[PDB]
Amino acid sequence: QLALQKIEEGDDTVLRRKQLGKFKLPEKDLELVLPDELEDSLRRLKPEGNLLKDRYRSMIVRGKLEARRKIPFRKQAKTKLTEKWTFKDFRI
Amino acid sequence: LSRAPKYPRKSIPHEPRLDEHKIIIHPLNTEGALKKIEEQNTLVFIVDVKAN
Amino acid sequence: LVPETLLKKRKSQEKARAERAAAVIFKRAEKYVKEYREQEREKIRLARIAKQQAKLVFVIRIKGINKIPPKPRKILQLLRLRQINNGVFVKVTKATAEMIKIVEPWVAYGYPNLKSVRELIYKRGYGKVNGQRIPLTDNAIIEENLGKYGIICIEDLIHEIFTVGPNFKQAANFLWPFKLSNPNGGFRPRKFKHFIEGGDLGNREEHINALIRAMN
Amino acid sequence: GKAKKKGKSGAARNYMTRTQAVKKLQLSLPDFRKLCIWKGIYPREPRDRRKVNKSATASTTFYYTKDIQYLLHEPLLQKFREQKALEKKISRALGRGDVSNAARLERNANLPEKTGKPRYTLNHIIRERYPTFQDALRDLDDCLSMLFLFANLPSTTAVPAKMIARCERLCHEFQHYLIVTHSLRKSFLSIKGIYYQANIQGEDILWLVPYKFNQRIVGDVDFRIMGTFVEFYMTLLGFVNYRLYTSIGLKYPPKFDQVKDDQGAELAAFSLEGLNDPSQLFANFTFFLSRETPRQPLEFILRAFGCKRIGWDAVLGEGAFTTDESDPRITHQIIDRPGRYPGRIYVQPQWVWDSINDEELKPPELYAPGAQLPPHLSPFVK
Amino acid sequence: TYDPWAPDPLKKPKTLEQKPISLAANGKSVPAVPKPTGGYSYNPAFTDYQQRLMEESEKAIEAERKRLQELELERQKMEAAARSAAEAEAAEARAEKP
RNA sequence: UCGUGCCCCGUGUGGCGAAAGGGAAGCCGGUUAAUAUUCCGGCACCUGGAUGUGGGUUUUGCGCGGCAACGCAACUGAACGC
Repeated sequence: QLALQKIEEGDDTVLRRKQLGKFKLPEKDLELVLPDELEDSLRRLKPEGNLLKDRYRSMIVRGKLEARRKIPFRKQAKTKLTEKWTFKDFRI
Repeated sequence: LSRAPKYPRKSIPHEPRLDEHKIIIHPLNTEGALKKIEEQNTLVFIVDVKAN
Repeated sequence: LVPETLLKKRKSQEKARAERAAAVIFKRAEKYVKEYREQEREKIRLARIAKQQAKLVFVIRIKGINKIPPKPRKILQLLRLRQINNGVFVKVTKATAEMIKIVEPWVAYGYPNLKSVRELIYKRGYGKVNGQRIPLTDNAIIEENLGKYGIICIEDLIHEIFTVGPNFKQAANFLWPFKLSNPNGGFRPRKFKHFIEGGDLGNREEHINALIRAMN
Repeated sequence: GKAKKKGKSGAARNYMTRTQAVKKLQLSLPDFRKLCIWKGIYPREPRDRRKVNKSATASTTFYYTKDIQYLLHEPLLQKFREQKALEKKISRALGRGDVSNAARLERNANLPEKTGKPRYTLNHIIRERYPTFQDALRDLDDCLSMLFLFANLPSTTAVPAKMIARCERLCHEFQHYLIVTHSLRKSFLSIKGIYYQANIQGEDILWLVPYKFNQRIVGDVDFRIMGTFVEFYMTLLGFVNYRLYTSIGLKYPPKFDQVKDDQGAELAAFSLEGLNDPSQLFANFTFFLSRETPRQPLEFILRAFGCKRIGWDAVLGEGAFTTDESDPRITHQIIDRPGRYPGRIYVQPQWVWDSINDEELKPPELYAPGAQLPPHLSPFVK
Repeated sequence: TYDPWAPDPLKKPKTLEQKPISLAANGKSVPAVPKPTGGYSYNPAFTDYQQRLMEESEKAIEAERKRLQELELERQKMEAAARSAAEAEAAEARAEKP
């Protein structure tokens, strides 16, 4: 029974549970034209998705780099303002 | 910065000091070694004093 | 639970997240005297222009005199050239030529080519629908905003702008002012330096395309 | 023997964190990430991360210690240090007021905003990362997708405008090679873009190109690391283009006409001359592309599958066979708009795609103006 | 020019030859550009479009069902906390040779 | 991401110096002319490393029992402290 229990391309839509980087990758956005938005010409086609985001997701999924979040503001060096000696010693 | 010398200080790398022909000198032909040959499946050699 | 409105709600939330992600000091007496002499020179020049009394031009707002007279300020109001590195398309008439001659010290203008017009509209193209800045990501926006004029695609918009058609005013009003980049920002020793230096007044003719290629 | 101490061998010697690797290489973080992307250093996962670092979390990045040791000998480190020292010298000249010295020293910086090329040369890295031309041809899918995406982006500080122009130039050169060797096989119109499948030296190459629209640079991507990827891929595509042109006996780079480029020739701004059957599907036709039709994919597909006489509207650019729509030599006209010259076949753009996918001419009645088009099937699903 | 394919470690380490990590659930290497199916066409077949629509529809139904279930659980948790707080306030008011 | 930085911490400084001080772990039987807790045979132990299987824990997430002293094959635990 133990032996039979031991005996018994990748898809980017179903990812593994463990993260690579600061967070697990979110589910992809819905790339589907709804029936109310269907058009009959190439000119009126509304393209779906984001190809730059697709390339970034492809590189993260294939493991060339890890998923990181943007840091909009970094911590500043803690400083203290003081008046210069020449401006302190100015007399009039 | 790590060193980036403009010339090597030694032109030719020296060979291995202790190769196999210097490690093994000659087998021992004494009667104790000759006993060990069939009693212990053991060969006795005289080797270089620096070899481990 | 209707799956059609569920998928529509999920799509609306996803595109909402997508557009959210994509979106006193002491004054010197020499400064006072310099500002007066600048204003007297500008007054003399404007008085001379007023006493003296169809191509396509591209106009870029550049840094000039800090204090602007009310008539050049109003001309910049109608030409939508408030911020630095804002670019607009202008049809050359007599009135527009007079306006360009008035606001010459604050603009850099010339004749754009087909490559410049095409690259500007394709890479930095925004339309003004509902008073909002909407990127030209599809022909549907152009069809519902300018379809009464026969303009149903980006190429129709480019054709109207480049050939200066009957609806050039509508096309240029639909187009938001272009926000051009500063190439000096990529190099740290010249990080604060403005790209276009004032002084080269007048028409640059076809040499505006070098600036458009560098900044677009 | 002497007793070993805990944590002196095994995974602790095998792995190093990103902080430890950066401190070992004495690099800044952007330079380190750039070098890792360029040299192919990949993140690794130890079985027990506490054995490597006791403060490691789920977001700690690990690398192979041997990979960081290999990075220690990369010549790009001295290039980084030389560029930093040169920038200090330029700042000193500008602060002292030596404008001529500042300009002369700035000429040695090789800035991408001036040259159109990467700031650091990656030619030695290309051979190391692709031992064979077949390996390069197998990475061409990612390379072409990235470069065709970035040829339509606006100029940023990460990828300047001259770099974007060079990416467009390399993509056009690759398209010209595909046209002259008739190596294009399949094309697909999806809801995300246009898929192209070509065959070069027995390798299938599939790449996706965006529709010509405004592209949204969202904040969910690391755009600067994408720019480093772009620099690497443009360096690779230059050498791939040179090898293919030399293999088919053409001089490289091809002659480029700046006047026609500024007039809008795009693909037509290139002149190919020598050094020192589905491919003839459109060989007997003259095509006219209307204003509302996608000129770059239409011209690429028609020229790759045999057409030699393609004209279009004047605003589409220079290089048309004829600009007059009323030209009697025109046999086919591509239209996408809701007054027809007799003896001319008016079709929608899907006719070209379906005909080159089925390797046979489609009946024009199903692709008429205002008609309900047949479904556009995927040429990659059997 | 330069035409490639034609003490420093002149050989690469085998740790570099080790393949990168795949984030796919099956552990196999994802292609850089996956092959598009018929349901992603701009003018797709009716069968493929209906298949994609049915799959996304049932996924949306399941997601909304889960969301409503968690909302109900949060509401019940808040009601239980409010009842316990009210009980605590009422108890405080009533207290005040082998 | 103003990408070429920022944060935390304080304790000082290295080496030699004991075959009787401190200290990880091997016993028995046999064997030579001469060595043996070292060789041979049998039966073990310590230290360090990697990674499996079984068992354990967990849907009340990080065990259960005894009033207690405490027990039981397991039964998370960084900085900084006692």
